[PDB]
Amino acid sequence: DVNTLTRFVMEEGRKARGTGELTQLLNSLCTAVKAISSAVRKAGIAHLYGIAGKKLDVLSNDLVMNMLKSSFATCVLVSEEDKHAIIVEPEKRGKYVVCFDPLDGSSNIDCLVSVGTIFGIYRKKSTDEPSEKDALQPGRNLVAAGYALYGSATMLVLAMDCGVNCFMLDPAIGEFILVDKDVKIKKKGKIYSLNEGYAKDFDPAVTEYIQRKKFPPDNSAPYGARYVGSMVADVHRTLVYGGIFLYPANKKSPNGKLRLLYECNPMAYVMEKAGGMATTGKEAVLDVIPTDIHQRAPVILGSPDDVLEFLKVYEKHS
Amino acid sequence: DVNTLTRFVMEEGRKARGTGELTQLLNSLCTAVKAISSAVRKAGIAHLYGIAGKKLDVLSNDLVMNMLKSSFATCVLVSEEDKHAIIVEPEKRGKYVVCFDPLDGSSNIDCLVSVGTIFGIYRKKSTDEPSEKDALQPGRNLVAAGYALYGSATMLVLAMDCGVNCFMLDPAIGEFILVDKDVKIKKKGKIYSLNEGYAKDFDPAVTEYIQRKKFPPDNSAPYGARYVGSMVADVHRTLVYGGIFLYPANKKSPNGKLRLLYECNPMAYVMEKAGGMATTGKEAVLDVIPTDIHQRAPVILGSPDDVLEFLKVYEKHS
Amino acid sequence: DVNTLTRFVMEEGRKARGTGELTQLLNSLCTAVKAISSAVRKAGIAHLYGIAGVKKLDVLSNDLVMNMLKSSFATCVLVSEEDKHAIIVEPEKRGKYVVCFDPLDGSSNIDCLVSVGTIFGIYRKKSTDEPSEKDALQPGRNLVAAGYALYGSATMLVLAMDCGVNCFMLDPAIGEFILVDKDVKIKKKGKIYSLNEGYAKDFDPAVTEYIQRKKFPPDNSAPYGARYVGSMVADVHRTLVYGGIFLYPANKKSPNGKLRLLYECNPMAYVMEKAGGMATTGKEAVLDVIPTDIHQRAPVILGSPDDVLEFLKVYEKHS
Amino acid sequence: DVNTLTRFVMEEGRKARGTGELTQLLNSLCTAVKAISSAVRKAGIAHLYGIAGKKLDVLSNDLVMNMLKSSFATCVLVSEEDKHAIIVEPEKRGKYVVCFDPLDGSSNIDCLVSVGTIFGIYRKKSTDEPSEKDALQPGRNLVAAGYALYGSATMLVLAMDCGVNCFMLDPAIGEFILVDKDVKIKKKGKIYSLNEGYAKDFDPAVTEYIQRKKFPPDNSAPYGARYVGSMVADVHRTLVYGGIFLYPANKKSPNGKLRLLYECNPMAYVMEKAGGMATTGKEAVLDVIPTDIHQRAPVILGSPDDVLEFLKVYEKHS
Ligand SMILES: O=P(O)(O)COc1cccc2c1-c1ncsc1C2
Ligand SMILES: O=P(O)(O)COc1cccc2c1-c1ncsc1C2
Ligand SMILES: O=P(O)(O)COc1cccc2c1-c1ncsc1C2
Ligand SMILES: O=P(O)(O)COc1cccc2c1-c1ncsc1C2
Repeated sequence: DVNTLTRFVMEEGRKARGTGELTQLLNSLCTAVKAISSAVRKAGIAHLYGIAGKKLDVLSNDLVMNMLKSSFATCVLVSEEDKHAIIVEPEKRGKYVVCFDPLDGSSNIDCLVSVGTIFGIYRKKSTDEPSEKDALQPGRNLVAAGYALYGSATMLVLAMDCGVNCFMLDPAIGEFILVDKDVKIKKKGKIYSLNEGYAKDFDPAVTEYIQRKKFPPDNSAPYGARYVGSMVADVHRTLVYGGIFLYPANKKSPNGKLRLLYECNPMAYVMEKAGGMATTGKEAVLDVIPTDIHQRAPVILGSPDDVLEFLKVYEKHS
Repeated sequence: DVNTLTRFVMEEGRKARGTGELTQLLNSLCTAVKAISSAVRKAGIAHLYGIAGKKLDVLSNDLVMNMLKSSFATCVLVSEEDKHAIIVEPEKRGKYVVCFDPLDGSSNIDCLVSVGTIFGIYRKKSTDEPSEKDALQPGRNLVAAGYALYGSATMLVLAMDCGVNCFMLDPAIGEFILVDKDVKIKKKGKIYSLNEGYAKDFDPAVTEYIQRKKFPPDNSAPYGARYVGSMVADVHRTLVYGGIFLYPANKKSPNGKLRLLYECNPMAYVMEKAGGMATTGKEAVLDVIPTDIHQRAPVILGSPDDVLEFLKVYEKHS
Repeated sequence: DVNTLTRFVMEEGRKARGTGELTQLLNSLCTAVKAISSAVRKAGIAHLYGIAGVKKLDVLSNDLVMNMLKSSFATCVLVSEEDKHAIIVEPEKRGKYVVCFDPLDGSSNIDCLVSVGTIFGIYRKKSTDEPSEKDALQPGRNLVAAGYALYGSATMLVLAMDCGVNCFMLDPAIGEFILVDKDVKIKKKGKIYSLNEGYAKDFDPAVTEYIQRKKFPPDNSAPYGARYVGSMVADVHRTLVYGGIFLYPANKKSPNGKLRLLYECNPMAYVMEKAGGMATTGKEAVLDVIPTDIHQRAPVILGSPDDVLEFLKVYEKHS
Repeated sequence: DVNTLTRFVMEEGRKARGTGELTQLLNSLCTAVKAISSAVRKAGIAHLYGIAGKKLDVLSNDLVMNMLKSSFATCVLVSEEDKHAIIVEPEKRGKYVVCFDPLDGSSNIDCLVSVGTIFGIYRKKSTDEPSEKDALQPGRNLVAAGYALYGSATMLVLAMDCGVNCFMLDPAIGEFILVDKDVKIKKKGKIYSLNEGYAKDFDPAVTEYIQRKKFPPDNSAPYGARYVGSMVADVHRTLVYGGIFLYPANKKSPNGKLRLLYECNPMAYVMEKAGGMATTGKEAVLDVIPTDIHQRAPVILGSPDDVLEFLKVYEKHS
């Protein structure tokens, strides 16, 4: 029996016996994603080049922003594109807070590399007039999170308390088809992913770990290397093939480079629900209590046995 | 003045004042690429999942094969998917020979990583009955070559004697729109791309070069690292952002992993026409005279100053 | 504030405070319509013609609606022009709704690329017995929802419920039905009459006189314009948008008409009434006819109120 | 062997051994039709309705106009949209003249009725400066003509000296697939098409003919009636199913309502090449020598036996 994202979310929402808000929120996000996908695949670019005589990131942000506001399910929106959290006007407020990167990897879009949309959904915990403070909850409080990968094909990975599910976007009918139910990452992988250009600045623990991947002390087979540069792409490969992904702090970016609210937490949540791990080295990413909506955070995630191995090396250096 | 691949190829073909065969050949390939793109983006996948109640590689190979045969411009077809060269039936023979990888990076199409179609076109030099021998020409003989990148968006890079041009596929109207005329790679880049998992088996020259990229002896800024795993994707980034791409040889692989006829030469051709370089370490990729249609060849390509620097290190170890 | 069919139905469903079944049913139907639309516009036809080196559209359309409805868990009895007998949903997928539909109306003529569509009518099962064909035998007046999908120059879904009629345009770029017409109402009177005049020789005197009054206004007004696509979905939609009258009456050879009551007449009748129009068989409101056979025929005259009313006056003159 | 509009036109053009202009013109028209089709099916309408926070006929006219001008194959363009013929700037002139209706039936598009694009191509005869005079040639001089039907599916019917061919537009890959070679209309049909609302003003000949279709002389079965209102739709059904289409001159418009240059001639040309007929009642539509680019002309076309029958009745009343 075929299943779509819409049908899936409707059912899960019905079971929850709530207001139906989250269902509306996700429906809206889904529509936005479809819109972004169309734009990312360059639909209509011929008109831009004069067949008949705004930047992608901006448009993407506008789509998510507008669809979420018009859902009546949110009150506070935090986006990679905006400096301050956006407070939904009173007549359209809902109980959810959403953090997202409308178009991840958009900086290197020129080369047509994969790009994506990452999102994390929280329930407003505070009772004060909505404000940026409502977005400062530890990832552990996420009600739902996931991403949309705009690669060879467009896929939306949705993670909720009940697990992780993958939907393929069928461009023929603009419908997200469920193709992977209750997904689980491999216990251990054979791929490590990180920008080794920072080798000169790596922390000793990271240096040793990578070393153990290239020169297994047990003469096992060396891990293969892959690094697309687009977090959505790299994390998704990790989920599918297993392995490990890293963007640790550089002595140049002491607090890591990736953002906690809309890049780290969402991926961390997806990994954990899929049976994987996500650490900053010192603690689980999901446990970090944010103080600034755009704060950075180091992150090592992927197959449990792999993350655990890194942690062993991390401790050896602490 | 908007320009499409069809219009462009028709005009360049008209100027050549020939049979018009190459024009037909490229038109055919173009249609095939659009077909592949549709399939790659999962159009119709809902039917595969029972909405109404087997492989991409094979389908892609069938599309290029049939479109090329039906163009009446080819006589010998060499495909990464086929063990032997395909000899076009007599009643559909043309004067061109085409070598191609219908779906490059397909081994990893499961994580939705970018994939592409690489192609190289030669003119049959002999009148002997068409045979695999006609595909054994040095890349320097290429009449045209390029690739189709199925990434965030689908793009077709076409290189001919007159230069390199990039066309973006507008899904809305199924038309390839010219968006980059007479492209030229940067003289020097800041990105190095290769699977460092093979570090343990690297040739000393490769090891030292990568080391100079991570720890510049002149204390310059270290190069950034990127490696998608899909040649089309990696080479295209190199073209767009500049830098260097490597898939070198070592003791266990005296001649590399990538294939000369349909992976190395096409990319080598594109690079040279764009002002870049492509070496095997011992000589220009395009100068290698093939003896086997599926023979492998080591390859280092990209920005000239970068390839030249590699060659300096290579020589140091020779 | 942009609005989509999915958002709209979810909202209306939430307000109803029910099981959420109808919401799932409509979502499913909507997905099916998108699928049919894709097929109707010939997506992938290149493969059928050997680009790489395959059933009829009506069949496929029927399969899509059938499967999407069954898989919704909101239905128990499905009636389609395609199947002779009502389909009883297996026990593990039963819902409380009954659906009558024509998966691809006008399909008898898709070779000329004429407009085609999907008509649907939704009823609530009103029995405590094992689901059967009998549950589809309710007068149109019992409809909970009904409408159609028009596959014309663009694909549009007209949805009529107790709260009114709303039109959604299908944006192929994102596969989303965008609300472009809220609480639609047909014109009080139109200037277009639609029917196959080829059957002139067999027309009922009332029909003959009426058409005559449209071509030669007695009060010397301007004669009505004529339009007849042949595809009910197309002709009814034009009537809705431009007003006027549409007819497929009974004749000598066809005493009860040609169109089907359950999935062609009732749905359209329901849509017209909710939009302020009328739908009569000549003897009574289409919606009031109590069916006895799921595939029974019924004559139908529908459209602008003043126009249907005028026909009725002529009909009575001949009774 | 699959065949596309592009491949077909390139081959026929090559055989003609000419400048290649007509090939470029048709390619351009083809791309424009795809663009119009996308617009007609409402692609992107969501943005029009604020998903992210000009008229179809105008856009359609702009697309054809620009694509034709940029083909370098035209010099004089006549469109229903413009009052005066458009003279192509000197630096983009070709030897062809094109008359067209960018979006036929656009007046009643609000009901989603079928719409289409009609076109007629002539070769500039004269040697003087291009002017409106160059579009005043009898249909008999057409080099090519046809239309694009935007119905349940988009189809382009192309008629040239070698016959009539039909191409289905595959939205998945934006390619026109040849699905009907050297088409021929039925010798006689069973459908008559015309707006009977004008009954009160019909010419006696028309009245009698219609009468013979509803109450058959040879005891035969009455013809079925169909009238969409969109010429492109009605003419296409006639071509496919055979029969007759009429828009005669009543008492009011003594010259008919349809336009000769871009509505009647193109259709007339298509019919004749398909073995059908097209008369004004007094003479073959293609034989009428125009004096005004927007002049009207009565027209009765379709199956030969049907047109012939009309003519017999027409003469009885003359
Ligand atoms: O937002 P509400 O409708 O008040 C509650 O919705 C939920 C409460 C708990 C768990 C889930 C949902 C929910 N809504 C849609 S999917 C899903 C999973
Ligand atoms: O195949 P022919 O028409 O005989 C020769 O075509 C060419 C000969 C030389 C250079 C070019 C072409 C050609 N054909 C299409 S683009 C292009 C560039
Ligand atoms: O199927 P139920 O959820 O039990 C009842 O649904 C309804 C009951 C009355 C009115 C409406 C709906 C409904 N469901 C979706 S839109 C809409 C309008
Ligand atoms: O415009 P030219 O290439 O100089 C002449 O083209 C033709 C001359 C006669 C007949 C045909 C063509 C032509 N060009 C494309 S299809 C087709 C049929």
